[PDB]
Amino acid sequence: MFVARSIAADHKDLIHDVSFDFHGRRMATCSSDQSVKVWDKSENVNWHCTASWKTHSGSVWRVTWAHPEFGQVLASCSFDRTAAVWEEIVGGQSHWVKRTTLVDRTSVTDVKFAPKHMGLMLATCSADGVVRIYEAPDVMNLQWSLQHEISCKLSCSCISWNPSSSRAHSPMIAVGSDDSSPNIMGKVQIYEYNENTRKYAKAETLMSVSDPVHDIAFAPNLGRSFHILAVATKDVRIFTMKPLRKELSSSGGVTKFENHTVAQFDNHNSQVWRVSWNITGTVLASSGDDGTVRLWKANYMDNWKCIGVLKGDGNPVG
Amino acid sequence: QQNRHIGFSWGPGDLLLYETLYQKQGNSETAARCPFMYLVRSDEDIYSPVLRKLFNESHSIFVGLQKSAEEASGKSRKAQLVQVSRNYRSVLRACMEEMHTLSESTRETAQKYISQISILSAMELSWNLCEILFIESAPAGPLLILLLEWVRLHVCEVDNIVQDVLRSEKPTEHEKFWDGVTGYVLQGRMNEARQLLAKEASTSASARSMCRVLDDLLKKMPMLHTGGTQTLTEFELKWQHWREECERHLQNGTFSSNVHMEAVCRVLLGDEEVLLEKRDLMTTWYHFLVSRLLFKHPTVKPTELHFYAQSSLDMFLAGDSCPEPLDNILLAAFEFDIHQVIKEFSIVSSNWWFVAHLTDLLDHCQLFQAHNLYFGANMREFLLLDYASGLFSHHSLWQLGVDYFDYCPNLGREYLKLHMERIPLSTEKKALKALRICEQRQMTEQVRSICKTMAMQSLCNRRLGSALSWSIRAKDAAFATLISDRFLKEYCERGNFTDLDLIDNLGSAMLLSDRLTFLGKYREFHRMYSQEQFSEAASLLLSLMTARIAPCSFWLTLLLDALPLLEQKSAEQTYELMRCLEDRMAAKLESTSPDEIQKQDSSIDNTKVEMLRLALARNLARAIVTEG
Amino acid sequence: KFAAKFVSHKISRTRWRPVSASSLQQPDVFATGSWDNEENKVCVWATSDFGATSLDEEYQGDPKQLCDIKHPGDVMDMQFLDKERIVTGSSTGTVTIFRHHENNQTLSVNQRWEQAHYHVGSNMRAPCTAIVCSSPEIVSVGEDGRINCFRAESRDVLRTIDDADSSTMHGVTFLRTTEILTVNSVGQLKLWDLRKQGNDPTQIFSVTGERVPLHCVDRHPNQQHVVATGGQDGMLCIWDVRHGKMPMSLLNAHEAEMWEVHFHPSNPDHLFTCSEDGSLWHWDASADSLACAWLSTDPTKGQLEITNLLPSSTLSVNSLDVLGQNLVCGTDAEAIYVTRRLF
Amino acid sequence: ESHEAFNEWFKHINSPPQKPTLVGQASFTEKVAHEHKEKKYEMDFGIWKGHLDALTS
Amino acid sequence: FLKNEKDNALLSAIEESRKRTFVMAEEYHRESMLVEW
Amino acid sequence: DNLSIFESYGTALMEVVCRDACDGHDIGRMLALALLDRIVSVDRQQQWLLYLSNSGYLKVLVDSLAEDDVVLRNLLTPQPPLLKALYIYESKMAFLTRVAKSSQGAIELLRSGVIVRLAQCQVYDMRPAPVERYRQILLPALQICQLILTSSTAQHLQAAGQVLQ
Repeated sequence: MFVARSIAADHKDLIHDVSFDFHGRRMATCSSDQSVKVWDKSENVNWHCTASWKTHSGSVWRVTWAHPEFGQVLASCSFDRTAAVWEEIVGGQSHWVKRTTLVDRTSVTDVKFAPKHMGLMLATCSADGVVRIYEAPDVMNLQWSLQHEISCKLSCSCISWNPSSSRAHSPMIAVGSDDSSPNIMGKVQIYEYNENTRKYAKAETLMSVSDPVHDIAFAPNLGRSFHILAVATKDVRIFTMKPLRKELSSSGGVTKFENHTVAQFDNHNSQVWRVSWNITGTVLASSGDDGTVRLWKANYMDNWKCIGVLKGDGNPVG
Repeated sequence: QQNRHIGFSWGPGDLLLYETLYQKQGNSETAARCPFMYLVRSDEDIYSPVLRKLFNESHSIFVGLQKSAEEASGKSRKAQLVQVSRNYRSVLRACMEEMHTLSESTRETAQKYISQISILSAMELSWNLCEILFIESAPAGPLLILLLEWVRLHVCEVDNIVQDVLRSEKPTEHEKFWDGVTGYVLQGRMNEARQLLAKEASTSASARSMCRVLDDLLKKMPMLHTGGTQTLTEFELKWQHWREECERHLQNGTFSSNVHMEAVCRVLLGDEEVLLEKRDLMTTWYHFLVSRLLFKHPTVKPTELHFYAQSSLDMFLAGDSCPEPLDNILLAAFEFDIHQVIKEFSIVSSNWWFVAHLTDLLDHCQLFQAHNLYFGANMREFLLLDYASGLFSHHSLWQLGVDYFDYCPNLGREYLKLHMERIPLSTEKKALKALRICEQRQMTEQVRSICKTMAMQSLCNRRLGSALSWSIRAKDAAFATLISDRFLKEYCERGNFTDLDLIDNLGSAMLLSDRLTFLGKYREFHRMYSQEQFSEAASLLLSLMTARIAPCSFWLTLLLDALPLLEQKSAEQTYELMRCLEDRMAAKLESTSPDEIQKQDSSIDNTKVEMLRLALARNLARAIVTEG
Repeated sequence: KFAAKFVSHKISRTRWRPVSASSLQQPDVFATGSWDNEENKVCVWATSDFGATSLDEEYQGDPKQLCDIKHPGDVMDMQFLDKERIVTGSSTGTVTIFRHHENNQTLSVNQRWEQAHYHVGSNMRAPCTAIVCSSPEIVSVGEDGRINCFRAESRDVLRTIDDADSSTMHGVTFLRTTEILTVNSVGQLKLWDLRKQGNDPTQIFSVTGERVPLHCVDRHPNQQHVVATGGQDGMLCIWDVRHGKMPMSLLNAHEAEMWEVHFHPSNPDHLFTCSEDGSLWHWDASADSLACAWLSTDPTKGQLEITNLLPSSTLSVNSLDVLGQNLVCGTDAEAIYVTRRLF
Repeated sequence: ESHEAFNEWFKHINSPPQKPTLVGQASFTEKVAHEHKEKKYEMDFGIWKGHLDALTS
Repeated sequence: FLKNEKDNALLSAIEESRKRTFVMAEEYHRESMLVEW
Repeated sequence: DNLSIFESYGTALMEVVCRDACDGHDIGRMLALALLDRIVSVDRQQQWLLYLSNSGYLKVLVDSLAEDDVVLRNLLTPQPPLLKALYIYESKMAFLTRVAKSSQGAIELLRSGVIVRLAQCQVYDMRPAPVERYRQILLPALQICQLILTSSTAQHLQAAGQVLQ
C-alpha cells in the first residue's frame, strides 16, 4: 500500500534527475532551467529547498554524491564536455561552491565516485569512448589529478564501479556502449585494475549484449563468490559472473570469467531506459517507454518475478 | 503522463520515483507541471501501535525460547513449546481486544480497526490450528475432545442465542429456545442442553415424559475423557449401545408429538439431513465437521480427518458458495500438508508474522527436512532475515531487527554490518547505543566508520574537543593529525591554546601520531615554563627541535624561545644547541622559500647565537676546571 | 513488582510529577519523552484510576496516557519545573517549557528558546543534552559546550557561559542554589559558580589516567558534597567534592554505558542506576545500620546490597525516576515499567 | 594476632612495585608510554611504602 | 589379539543382557509358583 | 550401604540416569534400562521406584511401548534390519517385570494404565523366525500382565477385569 504525496516543485524547467544523499535526508534535483537545487528533509517529513544555483550552460547528464567521509560533495557531468565537483559551503549560508572543472573531447555521458576505500576518486565516461579516472590528492582541498585513461573503443554511455571492498578482487569498472552498431556486439565491457602493470586492463566483454546499452548496475556482493550485473537494453538482463580458479605459485592476469545470463525480461514493452537496485540488491527497479516503473524480485527458488507496475496519473496499477 | 519516462533512485529503505522528462528535447504538446512526490514504501500495517507492542512482547518470548533451548529434554521440552505457543496466542488475544476497544471509541478508524481485528483473527486462527496439530499431535480419542474445544473457542453464536433466550421472562416460549438446545447438543455440551430441557419439563405433563427420555439419552451419552483407563474399543461399544437406544426411541415414535425433541434425537443419531437443516446454528463447515465426528465417528484417527473435512466442506457449501482462502488453509491443515498451510497463509497475509513464528515453532517440533535452502541458510533463517530487514526500514524498530539477525551467525552477521553503517547518527546518545551493539558483536570497520562520521560532524559543528575524542577512539592517526593541525592554525594566530586541560591529560594517547606527540610535548614544555623549571623547559624544546617532530615552521618558533633561554646570566650541551641552530638554518636555506627566508629576527637570532657561543666557551672552560 | 506498558515509541526520559511535601498522597502522575522516531512526543501518564477508594486491591493497573504533545527533535532530557510545568531539552538545541492543564488533560507550549544551543560561527543547532530545574531557575548544557541559565518567566537567557567546555557535556545537577556540577565526554566532573563573571570552572575532578565519558550526575539530597556519576564503562563513581580531585569510591555497576544515577530523594541510603545493558540496579547502603555510608573507604564497613529490579533481557534502560515508594523507567523495548511498592 | 600481622607484612614486603625498564630502541609512543609507566610506578611505590610502614607499626 | 579383545568386550555386553534376562525371568517364574502355592 | 550412597547424591543422579535410560540411544538405553532393572531389584526402600514414578520417567517408559508396533510389523520380515531394538525391548520388559514383582509396583503400573496400553496394541493380533518372534512378543507382554496382577494385592481385583479386557 505505497502512498505518494505530491509537492509543488515549481521548477523553471523540468528537472531530468533526482538524487538522494547516502542517508536519504537530502536530495538534489536538476533541470533544463540550468539549475541544481538541494532539498533537506525536516523532522516533520517535509522537504525544503535549502540551496538553488545555476550550475552550467549544457545538458547535465548525471549527478552523483561522494561518500560522507569526504564531506558534502557532488559531481555533475554535461554535454559541454566537462565534469564539475561541488562542495556544500555552508556558513545558514549554504551555496554549493564549484571546486573544480574536469576538462580532459566530447559529451561526458556519466560520472561516478569510486568506493570510499579507494580514496576520493571520480570516474567519468565520454562519447569519445574514453573512461577517465581522477583522484583528489587532498580531501581538504577539492585539485584533481588524472590517474587513468581507459580506451573502450566504443562510445561510452554509462559507467559502474564494482562496490566490492574485498581485497580478493581488484578494482573493477563496467562500461557500456550506446553505438547502434548494426554489427559490433560486446556493448558492455569490464575493466580490472592490474597491480603489476598499474593500469586498467579489459577483463571481460559481455558478447550477448549486441543491443545498445542504456544503463548498467553491479549488485552489492554481500559475501557471494560471484558478481551480479544488471544491463538495460531493449530488455532487462541479469548476468552472474563467476571468477575462475587459481594457484599461489605465480599470477599476473585478469583471471578469466564464467558468465551466465540468469534472467532476460522483455516485459518492459519499450526500450528499458533505467535499472536500479535497492540498498540490499534484492529488488530491482526498471523504467521503460511503456511509462511504467516495474519492481523485480527473486523468490526462495531463485525465480525472479515482477512485483509492481504504475500509471501516468500516478496511481499504482490494480 | 504524455509518454513520460520514469526516473528512480533507491534510498536505504525508500524508492524515490520522478518523471525524468522525455529523452526528446523540449517537445510534446500536452502541457502541465511535474509537481509529484512519490515515495513507494514496502509494508503498511506495521505502523499500528498495538502490533508494535505485540512485536516487543514476542521478541521477549523468542529470546526466552532460544536461551532455554539447551536446558530441557523430551516431554518437558514439548510442554514448554506448547506453553510458548499459548503465550503467543495470548498476546494475539490482548492485541485484538485492544484494537476492538479502539474501533468502538473511534468511528473514523473503526473501519480500518475492524479490518485489522479480522487480520489478527486470521493470525490467531492459523497460528492456533497449526499449533494444536503439529505441537500436540493427540492420538485417536483426545483429538475429538480438542476439536470440540477448538470449535467452542472460535464459534460463540450459540452462547449469545442462549443468553437472549434466558433474559426473556419465559425462556420456553422464546422463538430461539430450541435453537439454543440444539446448538448445545451440536457442540457436545450435553449438560447445558439438559439444563435448558429441565425448563421445558416444567411447562406440560406430556412434554415432561418426553423431556425425561431425552434428558436420560443426553445424560447417558458416552464422552471421551483425557485421563480415563477406558480403551477406544470399550468406548466404541458403549457408544454403539447408546446409539441403538436413541434409534429405538425414534422408531417407537417416542418424540412424534414434539418436532423439536424428534429433531434433537435425529441429531444424536448423526442424521446428515437434520444436521444440514441446522447449518445456520453451526455457521461454519468445520463446526459441521466436528458435530459429524461427534455423532458418527467419535474414535476418528488423524489420518482420516482430511476425508471427513473435504466431505463436510462439499456438503456444507453444496450451492453457489465458493471456498474462502481460510477454508483452503484449514483443509491443508486437516491433510497434514504443513507446506500448503504456510503457502496459503503467505498469499492471504500482508505480514510474515504468522508463517515465521508458526514455522519456527514447527521446526522446533522436528518436522521439516533439516537442510539449508539455496544459500547456506534454511526456511527459518530466510524468513527471519526478510522480517528483520523489514524492521530496519522503520525509524524506531531497527533495534529489534539487530537481535533477530544475531539468531543465525551465517545469515544475519553480514546484513547487520551493512545496516549498522547506514544508521542515521543524529545524536551522541544514538551513536553510543550503536557502538555498544557493535562492540559486543566484534565489528571494527563499522565502528571506525561511526567514530569518523561523528568526528567530522564535530569538525563541521566547530566542537574541536568532541572531534578530537572521536578521532582518538577511531585511532584515527590521520584525523588526529588533522585536528592537531587545526589547533595549530588556531595557536599560530592567538598565542594561546584552546582546551588546555585535554592536552595536559593525553597520557599514552599522545603516541597516536607524531604531530599529536609534538603538540603534547610542547604543551608540557609550556607547563615547565609556568613552573619556573626553566632548564627543563629549554631542554625539552631542544630535544623536540632535534627530533624534527615539530613541523618545519615551529623551527622558527622554538628557536626564538631558545633565544631568550640562552640570553640568561655543559660544554657538550652548549655544542649540541649550536648544532641544532645550524641544522635549523640549513633547513631554512633549502625548504623555507626565498620570500619566507626574508623575515625580521635574523639579526636577533645572530645576537642570541653569539651569546650562546660565549656561554658555551666559558661553560667548557668551567667543565675543564671541574675535570682538573 | 513491575507493571509493564508497551508504548509504540522508544522512551528516552521518565519523571514523576512532584508531590507537595504536605500531601499524604502517593505520586500517581509521571511524564515521558520519546526519541529515535520520525515524530517524537511528550506524554503525561496516570498510575491510578481517578476514583478507586479501595486500600485493598492488588495494583495490576496499567499506566494510562492522560495527554500528549508533538515534540520537535528527540527529547534528549526532561525535568518537572513544578506540578504544572515540564521542561525539555531537544536534539534541535531548543529548550521548551510545556504547561500541563490537569482540568482539560492537555499539554501546551508555554515558552521556548529556539537558539539555546548552537555552534558559534556556523549558527548550526547543537543538541541540548541535559537540563536541571530549581524553580524558577533552569540550567541547560549541550554538545556546543555551553551552559545556559534561564528563568521560567524570562523570555531572554539570563546568562550564557560560552566555551565552558571544549567537549560535549552530557549531564548537569545543582550542587547548591548558585552552583552546578557538569559531566562531559572526557571523564571530567566540573564545578561552576553561576555568580562568577568568568567562564572557567571553579574546580575540575577526574579519574586519573582515564578519559572515559561521563553520562550522568546526581547529588546526594541531604549531603551537598556527596555526588554520584556514571560513565561509558558502566562504572559508578562516588565523589566528595571537598576532598581531592579523585572519586572516593569506584564501583563496578554495569556491563555497558550508565545512562542515569539517582539518590532516593527522602531515603538517600538508597541509590538507583540504569544502563544500556538493559539492567536497573537498586543499591542499599543501610544494610549495616554521620559518616556517609557512600564515602566509606573501609571494605569491611558498609556492605552495599545490590539488586537488579528488572527481568534479564530488557533492551537499554534509558531513564529512571524514584519518588517515595514508586519507581518508573523507560526503555528501547518501547516499554515503560512502573512499581508503586519498591521496598 | 602477631603471627597474622607478620604474615600480612611478609606478603606485602615481598610484593614491591616493579620499576619500569626502557627497551633500548623504543619508539616516540613507547617513550611517552614509559614516562606514564614511571609516574605510575612512583605513585604505586609511595602507596606501597605507606602501607608497609603501617603494617610494620 | 586386539580385535579378539574388542569381540570379547561385545560378548561380555551380550552376557550382561543375558544375565539380566535370566534373573528377571527366574523371578517371574518364582512369583507364579508362589501365587499357585 | 550402596542404597545410602545412591540416595546421598540426591534425586540428581537418579534423574540423570533414569532420563538417559529412557531416551538416549541404542546401547546406552539398553544398558541404562538394565541398570535401572538391577537397582530397582535391590531397592528394599523402593526410593528409586518412588522417584521414577514422581518424576514421570516410569510413564514415559510405558508410553514408549506403543513405539514397537511398527518395529514388530517390519521385523515379521524374513530378514531383520537390526536386533538392537529387540534388546532394548527386552531390557525394558525386564525392568518393568522387576518393578511388577513389587506389591506397590503392580499398583503403580495399573495407575499408569499398562494393561490399557497393551490392549490397544495390534501386534498381538498378527500371529504368523517370524512365528517365534510373534511368540516372543506375546511372551513379554503377557508376562508383565500376568505376573503383575497375580503377585498383585487382593484390593486391586480390577487387575483381573483389565487383563480379561
